[PDB]
Amino acid sequence: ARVTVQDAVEKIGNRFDLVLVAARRARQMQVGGKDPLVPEENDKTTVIALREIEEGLINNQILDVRERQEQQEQEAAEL
Amino acid sequence: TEFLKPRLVDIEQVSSTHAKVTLEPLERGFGHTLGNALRRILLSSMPGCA
Amino acid sequence: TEFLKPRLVDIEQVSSTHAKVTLEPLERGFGHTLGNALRRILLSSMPGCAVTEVEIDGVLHEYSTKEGVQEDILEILLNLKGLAVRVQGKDEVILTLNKSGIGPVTAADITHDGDVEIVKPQHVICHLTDENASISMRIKVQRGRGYVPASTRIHSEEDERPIGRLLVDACYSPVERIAYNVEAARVEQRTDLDKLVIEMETNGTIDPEEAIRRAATILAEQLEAFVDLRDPILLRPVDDLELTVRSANCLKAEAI
Amino acid sequence: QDVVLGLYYMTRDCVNAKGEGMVLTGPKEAERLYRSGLASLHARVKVRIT
Amino acid sequence: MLNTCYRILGLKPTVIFADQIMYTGFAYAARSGASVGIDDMVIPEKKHEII
Amino acid sequence: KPLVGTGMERAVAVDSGVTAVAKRGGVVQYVDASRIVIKVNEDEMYPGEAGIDIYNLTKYTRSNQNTCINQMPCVSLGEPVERGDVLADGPSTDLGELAL
Amino acid sequence: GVLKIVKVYLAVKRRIQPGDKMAGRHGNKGVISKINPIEDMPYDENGTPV
Amino acid sequence: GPEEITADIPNVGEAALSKLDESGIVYIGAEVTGGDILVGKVTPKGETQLTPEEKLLRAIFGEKASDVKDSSLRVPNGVSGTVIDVQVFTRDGVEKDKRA
Amino acid sequence: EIKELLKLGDLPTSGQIRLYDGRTGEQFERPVTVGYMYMLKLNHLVDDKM
Repeated sequence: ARVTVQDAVEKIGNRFDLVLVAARRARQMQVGGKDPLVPEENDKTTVIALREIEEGLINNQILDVRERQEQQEQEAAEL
Repeated sequence: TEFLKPRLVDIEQVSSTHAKVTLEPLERGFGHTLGNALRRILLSSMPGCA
Repeated sequence: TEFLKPRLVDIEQVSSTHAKVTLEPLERGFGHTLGNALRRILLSSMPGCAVTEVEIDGVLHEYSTKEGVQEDILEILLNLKGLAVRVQGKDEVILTLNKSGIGPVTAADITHDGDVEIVKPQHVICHLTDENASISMRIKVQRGRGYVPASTRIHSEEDERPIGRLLVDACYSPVERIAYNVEAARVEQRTDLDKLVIEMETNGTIDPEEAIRRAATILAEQLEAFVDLRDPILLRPVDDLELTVRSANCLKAEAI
Repeated sequence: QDVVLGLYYMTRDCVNAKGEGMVLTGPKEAERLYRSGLASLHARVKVRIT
Repeated sequence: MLNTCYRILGLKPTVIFADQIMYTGFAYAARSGASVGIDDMVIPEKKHEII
Repeated sequence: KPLVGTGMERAVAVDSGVTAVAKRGGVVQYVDASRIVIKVNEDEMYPGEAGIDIYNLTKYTRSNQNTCINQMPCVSLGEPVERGDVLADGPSTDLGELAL
Repeated sequence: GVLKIVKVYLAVKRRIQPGDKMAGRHGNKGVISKINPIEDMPYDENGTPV
Repeated sequence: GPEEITADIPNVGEAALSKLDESGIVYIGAEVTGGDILVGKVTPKGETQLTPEEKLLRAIFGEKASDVKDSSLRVPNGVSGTVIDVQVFTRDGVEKDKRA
Repeated sequence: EIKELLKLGDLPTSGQIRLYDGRTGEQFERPVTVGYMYMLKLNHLVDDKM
């Protein structure tokens, strides 16, 4: 999380794919206003979205499953 | 004479025989005054049985 | 238990600035504990008096000169740092120095108060060389501890001092040097006892018994954290209600 | 450069220093002996380790 | 010693162990007191006779 | 001043021209913080003029590198001064010795 | 085109600081890293600190 | 129009004018800090082009902006000094101020 | 000629005296070279660099 991100790069698999996932999750807690799954512990959004990944709560599919299923409820209430 | 007497803020107890004590804030030049005058007594003059 | 308490036994005065203080009896290992703890408190936590602000007439800043005065004002303002003044009653006195004629200006020219005692009355302040020249200054002596520079003082106090008040850095601490030794004093049963001979070099302003009595009180009270301690809508103006203008000639007429 | 000098001084060997041959029940009292002056830093002893 | 720690134990016990080496090397190099005087630069006694 | 020097400090300070050496020998008459007036000896006095040398010291002045130039007198009232003696220290001299 | 110039002379007083570069005559430069209090400096048997 | 060295500086407090004299130059002996005004100077402006919103703010409270624009010499930041000298040069025919 | 001048001032001819720690009061293990070096303050100040 804070000191080292070594434990997080096995839950995703790459140093380069960790940045493109954790910046997509921390974007949602910045401007989207979505709620964090972990305790906040007075942390910034970049450290929380890294901490969510290393406890297995955020993956690249989970950010794709929840974003696709959120549209299909907005694609119901309009029509 | 307006010295800053600290607050015993923390007693972090690891086990029933281990501890960490934090003490802040102190005047400068009083961390080593109180820290060393307590370490030399805890090592050399504490009474007990053996 | 089998402990023992020390005692103040001997205060040998070598000079007006040098002293020796013996503390006995101490047990083994307690000579270096009370020796080194009282060396750090006496060198940093003792009160004393020092010159803070100087105001000489006919002088705007410290980078100027004076007719007849041999030293520059940056050299006069650095001689007043070493002024040894013991103030008894108050916390802040203002002195006054006036001297006319050819000769060195010393500390024995200050018009003395009844409770202000100058320790070294031969401390050279200035040197007058012309016959018509006369110096005049109002020296402010305060009381504190530690060391406080003057660049803190302008950043703290936003008040407008008049142009002509030269500030001095204040080094209030009276103690200049201290060393100690741990010898052995003779006791007929307890042969394993020690003594503590604390040397103390300073200026005046401090009795060497009052220094160790005040150093061993700052230490004893810093161990107190170790032994015992382990309607908002009321005051608004009237135009925040969107009232009728026929009442705006009514409410103000009664001085509401 | 300065971390290696304090490491070379501490993990050194002396033939005649102090406390030669005494037996110690762990590393935690090899510091009680050094700080109270009863043993030297480089001095051959026997320590029960784990 | 730092490389043996990295291969058996990982990255997180290496960063902690590399700081505590720096805290213990700095502390006991000051407990000793190490200097250089003009007596530490020694000469062989037989320097004149070899020349 | 340096405690351990080399002997060549007194020749850098006088030859830099940043001090105020005495042109003629004599006795100091009036010292200020800004002006030195020396009364010339009779054997060194040319037979027309009054024989008084007057030196005006440069006070707190900016250098090229935005530092301070300040000359301070190092003689007292009523003492003899020979030719080539140092009357006023420069910015980084001490009684005519270079003190960096 | 210039009507009038005003030149104002300031006088600053700079003390030493952590970061100020000091050096000796033998090619041994360096920067100040800390300004340590008096009672923490090493002292000899007469009491005069370094 | 000619620029002028004045103390009447627009859109600034009365404590910022507490170090300048009547002519607009700092006192010899003043202890200045970063940001403080040393010499008060203004230039004449052109005609400002108002925005649609700022055309309303002036038309509500009523503060007009004159033909005067602040370009006074201030102390460079990070410097805290003491004014020891002021030199004023003036072109021939131009009238001198009360401090010149 | 330096070691004869150190005898005239009653100082050790090695040039190394015994220093004590200022914070813990302990004596350093080896004697430390103490003397008077003439130090300069160069024109690279941290007020101009930052």
